[PDB]
Amino acid sequence: AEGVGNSSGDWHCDTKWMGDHVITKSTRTWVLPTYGNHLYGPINFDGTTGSGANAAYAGYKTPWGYFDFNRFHCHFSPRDWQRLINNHTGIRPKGLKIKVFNVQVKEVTTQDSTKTIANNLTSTVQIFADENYDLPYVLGSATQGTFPPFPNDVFMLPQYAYCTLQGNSGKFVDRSAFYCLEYFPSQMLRTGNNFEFQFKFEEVPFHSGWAQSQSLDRLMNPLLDQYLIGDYGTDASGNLIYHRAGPNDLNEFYKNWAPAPYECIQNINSSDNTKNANSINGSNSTNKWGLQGRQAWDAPGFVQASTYEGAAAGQSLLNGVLTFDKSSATTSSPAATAVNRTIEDEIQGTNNFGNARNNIVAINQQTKGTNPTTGSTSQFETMPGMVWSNRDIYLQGPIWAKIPNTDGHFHPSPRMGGFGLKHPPPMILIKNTPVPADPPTTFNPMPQTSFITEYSTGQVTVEMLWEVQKESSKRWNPEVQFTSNFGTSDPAVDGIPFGINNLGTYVESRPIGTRYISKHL
Amino acid sequence: GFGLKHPPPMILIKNTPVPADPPTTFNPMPQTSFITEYSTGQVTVEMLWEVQKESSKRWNPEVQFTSNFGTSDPAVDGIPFGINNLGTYVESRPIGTRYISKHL
Amino acid sequence: AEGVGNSSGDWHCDTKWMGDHVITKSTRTWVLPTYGNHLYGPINFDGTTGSGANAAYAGYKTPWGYFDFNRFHCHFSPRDWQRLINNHTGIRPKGLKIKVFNVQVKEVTTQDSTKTIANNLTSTVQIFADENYDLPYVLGSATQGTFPPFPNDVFMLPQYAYCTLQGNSGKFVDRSAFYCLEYFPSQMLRTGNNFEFQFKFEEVPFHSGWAQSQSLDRLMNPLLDQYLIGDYGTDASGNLIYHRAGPNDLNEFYKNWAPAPYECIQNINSSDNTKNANSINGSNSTNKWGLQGRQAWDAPGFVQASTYEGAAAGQSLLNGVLTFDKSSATTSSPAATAVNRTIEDEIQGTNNFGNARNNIVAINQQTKGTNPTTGSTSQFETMPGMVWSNRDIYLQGPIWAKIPNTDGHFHPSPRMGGFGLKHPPPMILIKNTPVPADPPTTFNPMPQTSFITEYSTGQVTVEMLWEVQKESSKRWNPEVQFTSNFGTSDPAVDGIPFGINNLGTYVESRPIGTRYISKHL
Amino acid sequence: GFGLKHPPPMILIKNTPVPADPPTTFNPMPQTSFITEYSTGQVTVEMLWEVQKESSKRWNPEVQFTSNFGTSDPAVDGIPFGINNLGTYVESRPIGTRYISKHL
Repeated sequence: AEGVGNSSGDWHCDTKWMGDHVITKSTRTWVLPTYGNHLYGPINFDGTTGSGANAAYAGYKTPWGYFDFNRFHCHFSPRDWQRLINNHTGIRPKGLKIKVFNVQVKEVTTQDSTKTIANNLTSTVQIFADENYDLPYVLGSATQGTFPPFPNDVFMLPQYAYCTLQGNSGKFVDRSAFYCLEYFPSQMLRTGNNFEFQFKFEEVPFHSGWAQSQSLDRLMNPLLDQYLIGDYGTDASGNLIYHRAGPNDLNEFYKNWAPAPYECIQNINSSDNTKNANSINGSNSTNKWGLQGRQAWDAPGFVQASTYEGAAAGQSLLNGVLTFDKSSATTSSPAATAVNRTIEDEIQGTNNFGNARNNIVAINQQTKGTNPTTGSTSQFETMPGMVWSNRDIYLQGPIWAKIPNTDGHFHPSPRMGGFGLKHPPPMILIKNTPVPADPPTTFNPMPQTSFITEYSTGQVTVEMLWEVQKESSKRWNPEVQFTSNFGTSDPAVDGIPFGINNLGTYVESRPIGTRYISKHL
Repeated sequence: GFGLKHPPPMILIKNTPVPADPPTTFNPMPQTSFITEYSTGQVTVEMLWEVQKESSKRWNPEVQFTSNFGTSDPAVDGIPFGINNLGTYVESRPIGTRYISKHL
Repeated sequence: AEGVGNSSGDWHCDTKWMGDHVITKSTRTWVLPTYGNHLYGPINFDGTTGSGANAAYAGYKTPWGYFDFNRFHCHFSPRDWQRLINNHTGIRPKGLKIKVFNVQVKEVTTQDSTKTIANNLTSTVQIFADENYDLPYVLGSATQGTFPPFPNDVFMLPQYAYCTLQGNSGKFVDRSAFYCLEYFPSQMLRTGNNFEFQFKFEEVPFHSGWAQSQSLDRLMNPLLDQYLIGDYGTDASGNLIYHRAGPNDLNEFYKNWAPAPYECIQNINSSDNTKNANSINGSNSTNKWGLQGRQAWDAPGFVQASTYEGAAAGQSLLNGVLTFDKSSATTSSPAATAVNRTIEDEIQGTNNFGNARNNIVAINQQTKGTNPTTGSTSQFETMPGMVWSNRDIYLQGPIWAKIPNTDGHFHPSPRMGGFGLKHPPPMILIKNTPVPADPPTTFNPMPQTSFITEYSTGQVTVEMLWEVQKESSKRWNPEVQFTSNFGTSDPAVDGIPFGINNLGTYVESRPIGTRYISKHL
Repeated sequence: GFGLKHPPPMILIKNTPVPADPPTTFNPMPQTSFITEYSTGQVTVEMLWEVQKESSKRWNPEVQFTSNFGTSDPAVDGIPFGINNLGTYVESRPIGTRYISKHL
């Protein structure tokens, strides 16, 4: 609204702990290139070559671009995260505000000698938030493009594309869709204008932030013995023999609850070289689920315990655990020293080890002459009276995901992590309006393909409102908490962990989960 | 369809018995001889339905249910979804409810 | 509503002349058979045999039946009609009421020895009037089935069928329609019930009931001569010569208005045998208009003067004039003595004789050496500044017709006669509900085809409200009027004209038009 | 379409001339030398339409406009009624307004 000289907004970054709720606020700077020369392309990859038939897709490209702010480390700093996870046992989102301002548009002029960048005063950007969820929602796929961890750096908004249904060999069909984005109302921003937006989340259950100090197989008073009786075998004559379950053997007890379902996942030992087999194929050893005549990876799949206390060090599941990069990088095949590989030991109480494959069930019907025989099961799914714990929310992982709109869903939670939502925060799209190059003198009915090269930039702020649970636990001895144990670091090379290294990049040392507090089942 | 805890109740009907002429003297047994009869009448049913009308912004036109049959001889089959030659009513092809594309 | 003993209505027949408006009222008795055993058939006739390819049709039959009250002689009597057309110069409908009552249902029982008819007390008829014009409207086709002229006789309601679009050889196509009539709300009538209905017409122009005593070619003061000048030819040198139109020749005058358009119609002399050619073919000599690859008769077509004063007696157009029967009869090819053949002499002022073919127009462009040449035209259509008069409404002809619902129409009036209407009186349908015969003991999922034979009967009354114009004309000498000139009649044979003959039939002697009053252009 | 006595008026636009540097001394002739320029901007149009919704009691299903194209290669034509490979917008087939059967 206000003229060129006045500023349309000011920097705000703070986190204040008010009580049962906390408010985080942050501001960053972005840059928006002009994508595709203002053209919608179709895109496809047929399964004829390269990866294979399972990789086929079909969809469109768009000149528009969008903000993806969904990860935790956008809204917290390694210190403030620590402050959260040691004291507080749960968190859920409440509402959020988002504002973009101080837009300015610049124009590039190439002489082939050098490039010239001259600030254009009159030109606009188009921005709108989609309330009705009419566009395909591409957030929640854990793609790159999210805000940088560290507030100083400048990031580049990603292009917006989507995948529709496909026939064989990646061709369109009747059900296929095409979404013209200019058909949506928007708001044109010129320097001196600002875009404000408001949202409030639906009610969701607190994420459990406590590690658990008991197990299911021991829920019992170890000094006593049950009043239920159980069958210890048969006599040599065929009579039935009874036995009572005492403290001498605690595996006999009849028990009320059962552990989680599972699907056997192959195990792999990251640190210890001598455990793994030689030259296993990652693609052929992975659990898959097929759909529509083709089959895609199932990963991570339903959560399983990576390792249990007492197991060999470095034990882990194959593609069953999330993995992150020390710092944002485009490398396709990073080295092992550049990756943070999470492990789940906090759920080992309820959830079985992934590859254990212990469960046993009876495969035949006894009678005179035939002995009862049992066998292990490679997959064991849900039945009444089971309990399980969801995967943890890492500092580096996604905040939420959009529950697909379908007839039915079973205990919706994202298998990667976070809060499943019916209505998630809407997706905010932006583009910079086209400015045509000088037209010819005479009338040409064709459309105009020649444009002035330009890009935009500005600031964006995001304000989150979080709701936390503070607890009182009466255990006597001190709990474990998250602390920084690194011995020393040379500023000539790596700098401080969780701090800018020598070359100016920001590095995230080690992954951080939320369960450090022991709480009994 | 719709699973229901309490569905519409089940409505039962019968036509009361009319006994045939009894014997003169008292017989304690029950009476098995009846007058043959049947009943008839009309019944009406009034349903109230709740629907959702939508707004989808896709650009290109959706598929919809249309009648493509080329031609029909009234000497044999009559019009599809219409009474054929012999007076029977014929339902040509099955009809589902999902013709509108909506993204996941 | 009331019980069996009381009567549901009483007889009303009267005509009262109140003023500028008149009210007619009448009551008749009907009988409704059970059609088609309560079944919808399809019906078609392919053009392979018999008449030819032009006769093909496709449609459905229905158990329903309907009242057609549209003709004039239902609502008037030959006396009351006379009273109308001599005094009054115009009439239009205003509104109407219709009521049906005293229904009673009877059942036939055949022993093969004899038939037994026993009154059923409990059974109903279904009747509804269609407001929204959803059904095909089959009135206005001048089909039989209308109420009898004479109130004593009992008539039989016609079955209801309709014709949809057709492919080649009389087959259905995509656009074809099927109308289930039970899908309409109705009213069940049992003895002691009555059905009442109310309607009011749209505004329409009075029908002109006057014959015209002038002509177009003489609109002029015969004693004078015009101040306009006109070209009488050219000199021998090529100069132009002028002439003024005087009383000596009145065909020269420049004139403001022009007579009606026409299409040449073949002439035929009904009474005089010696005029007509031998063995002409009626089908091949008739004007036709083709549609949808086939061609149907155009008759009567736009009105033309049957004969003009001075022409030979018995002169008439071929299929250009309506024709009626002395009495209702089913004969396919009646004798000439049984038919009333109307003639149009009252319009001879504006409308040209049908077969005259007088008009002349110039076919070439003159110059030195070439003489101007002209030729007669066999068809001459509308141009600005024309006047014409519509066909007369006979006592025996239809009252109204429904203007088809289309983008455009030119001066809608029915070519047969009467009042064109956007919304005509709705069509009233009735059927007698089915009563099933004794079912089998065990359950059969099939539908039940076995019914009890029955028919219904009762009375129906119709009350019309008409609006008339009474006039004042100052001509001195007495006008012609409609009078009964028949010399004598033997009651042993024909009885009185317009009265029941020997055998009990009602006979309508001669056709009666509405234009007996002379009124100048 | 719709014939009109008074149609929507015709909206005209031009960009005013800016003269190039004049000579020093006075020249009574008019000035033919101008600065080359062009203009651009946005325009919006808001229409208000009046429609008729109907009730027809025919039993069997009507024909309606649906998209029957079997398949399309995004490498060439893209989706019908959608941008093809090269960025142009293509209108597949003509569309009239009469799909509803209604008796004369």
